[PDB]
Amino acid sequence: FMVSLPRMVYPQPKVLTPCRKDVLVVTPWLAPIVWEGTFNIDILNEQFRLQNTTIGLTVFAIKKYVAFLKLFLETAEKHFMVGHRVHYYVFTDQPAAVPRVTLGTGRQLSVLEVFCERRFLSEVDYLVCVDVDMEFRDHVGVEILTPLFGTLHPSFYGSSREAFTYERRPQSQAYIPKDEGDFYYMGAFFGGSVQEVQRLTRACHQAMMVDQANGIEAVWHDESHLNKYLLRHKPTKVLSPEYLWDQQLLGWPAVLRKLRFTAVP
Ligand SMILES: OC[C@H]1O[C@@H](O[C@H]2[C@H](O)[C@@H](O)[C@@H](O)O[C@@H]2CO)[C@H](O)[C@@H](O)[C@H]1O
Ligand SMILES: [Cl-]
Ligand SMILES: [Hg+2]
Ligand SMILES: [Hg+2]
Ligand SMILES: [Hg+2]
Ligand SMILES: [Hg+2]
Ligand SMILES: [Hg+2]
Repeated sequence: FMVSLPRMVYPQPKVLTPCRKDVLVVTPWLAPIVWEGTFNIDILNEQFRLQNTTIGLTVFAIKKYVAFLKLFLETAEKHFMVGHRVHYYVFTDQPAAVPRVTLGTGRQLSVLEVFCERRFLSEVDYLVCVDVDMEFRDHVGVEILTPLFGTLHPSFYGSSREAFTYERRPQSQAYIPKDEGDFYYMGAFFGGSVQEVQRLTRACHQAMMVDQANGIEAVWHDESHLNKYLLRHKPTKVLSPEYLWDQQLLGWPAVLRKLRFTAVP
């Protein structure tokens, strides 16, 4: 049951005026591709707040990677789902090394040493899975929430499918031939409902175990399998490279109005 939105004043959408004329904003299976300018964050914030949405953000910080936690968490506090309920899950081998970061109200952090994944189902509505050696530089909000989403890898968004670095050996479960494929998604940023995210990770785990039993390891490991999964189970939203960038390596192209989540130099 979705409650009614309140009266809101905002620019009327124009039917005969395309959103963005420089990029594809919807996939062939009718999934929005999220770019700046395609969404009114005020309307979306209302919709999700009225649902008392809770977002779980998971990160794995092992060994030297624990050093990236402070900047990651501090910037997430400034740009990630601000205004909504957020639960951070930090999986690490050094629980005592997790920095004490000051959190805004309605936000919490759980340190799990490497639990019952069934806990996710009762604690959050959506799960966002990212790499820790990153920092938020701009808004990353509810516009990304949907049953299942993948993010366009910043190095291949303009590449043809034959150039995608998919696993090309038919002996692997992550195999994708040259005439197949929509996009090349990066394994560093994906998510969706708890149910869909667990289905994806469960599928990846089983496929990788099958490859190991067969004596093969996909070219890009988990990412190869992520791409195979998203090819056969189309994501309900696709995030543009605005959500996963590396300015040192790729600069700042005009097509990117905002650089929201970037690699740390
Ligand atoms: O091809 C998948 C891997 O891409 C790596 O990024 C590379 C990119 O592939 C290459 O074409 C060039 O742009 O340099 C990039 C940075 O080394 C990722 O680092 C790796 O995780 C895979 O996604
Ligand atoms: Cl992840
Ligand atoms: Hg628009
Ligand atoms: Hg369990
Ligand atoms: Hg996750
Ligand atoms: Hg996996
Ligand atoms: Hg995966």
